[PDB]
Amino acid sequence: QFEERHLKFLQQLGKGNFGSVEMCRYDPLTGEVVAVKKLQHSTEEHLRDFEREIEILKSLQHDNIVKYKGVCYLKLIMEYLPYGSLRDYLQKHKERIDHIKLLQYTSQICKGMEYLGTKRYIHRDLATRNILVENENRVKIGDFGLTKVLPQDKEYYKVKSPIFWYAPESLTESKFSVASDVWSFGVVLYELFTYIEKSKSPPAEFMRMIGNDKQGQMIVFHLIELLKNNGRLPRPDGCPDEIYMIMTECWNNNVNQRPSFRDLALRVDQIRDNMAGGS
Ligand SMILES: CCS(=O)(=O)N1CC(CC#N)(n2cc(-c3ncnc4[nH]ccc34)cn2)C1
Repeated sequence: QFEERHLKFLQQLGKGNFGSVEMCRYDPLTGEVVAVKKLQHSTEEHLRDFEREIEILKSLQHDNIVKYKGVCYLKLIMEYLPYGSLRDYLQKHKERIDHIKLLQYTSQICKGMEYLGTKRYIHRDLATRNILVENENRVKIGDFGLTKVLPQDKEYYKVKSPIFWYAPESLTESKFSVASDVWSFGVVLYELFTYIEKSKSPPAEFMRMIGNDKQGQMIVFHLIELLKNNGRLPRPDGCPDEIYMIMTECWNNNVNQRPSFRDLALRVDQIRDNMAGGS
């Protein structure tokens, strides 16, 4: 474990309404820099969920999943990835990030999700805000606060919300599955190829398609109707048609028709290889 007496707060990395992450120096004896996740508005339910999240991350060992380091007395300690979220990184470096590089990040996210599927985990929160950048060549899935373990007897989990990333059956039945993670991956791919431009973000695009007359519950209603009538996010400027087609396959209303992460990884890798080779 970690001795809090040797943890010095250096910078806030994220301050949510139910959790926060701090950059702290752990110097037990010049020491190391670590990322420290703590609970905000800690209720008995929230601490129970945080305990399970801790256990889920400790069980994960993958190049594209943020590294668990341990716990402190209750705080979650990991590594400090110094380039922050992919949102900040892509915004800052967009002029230098070509499509071959976007597909490198896409492939890495895909392989992390592939690995999560092996353990029958549903992430439920796949979005660029939850992808961290270690260096210019490696990103990692960085947060698992909504992740669920599928029950032994079902291939979905029902849960009582980032609605603009949600599959239709998550919006209607509160059902989450690998296939609804694939839907959200399609939205991540859209985020990447819009270079995280806020006026092109999923919430901005969907509200323009719906109408900004709506508020709260009615937004969800017209989003469901929109998706049921096959309204979809548009092809981002400059986005290759083959990549948009993958997005649209992830966004199939028919759950059975969405691709697997294994197949997504294979195709993304092939497209990137063809792009780099000039074929
Ligand atoms: C849900 C509220 S939050 O503030 O806890 N949340 C985690 C969050 C999203 C992700 N991943 N975040 C993580 C970091 C981060 N940066 C640098 N190294 C790191 N290691 C582990 C996390 C991490 C910064 N913001 C934002």
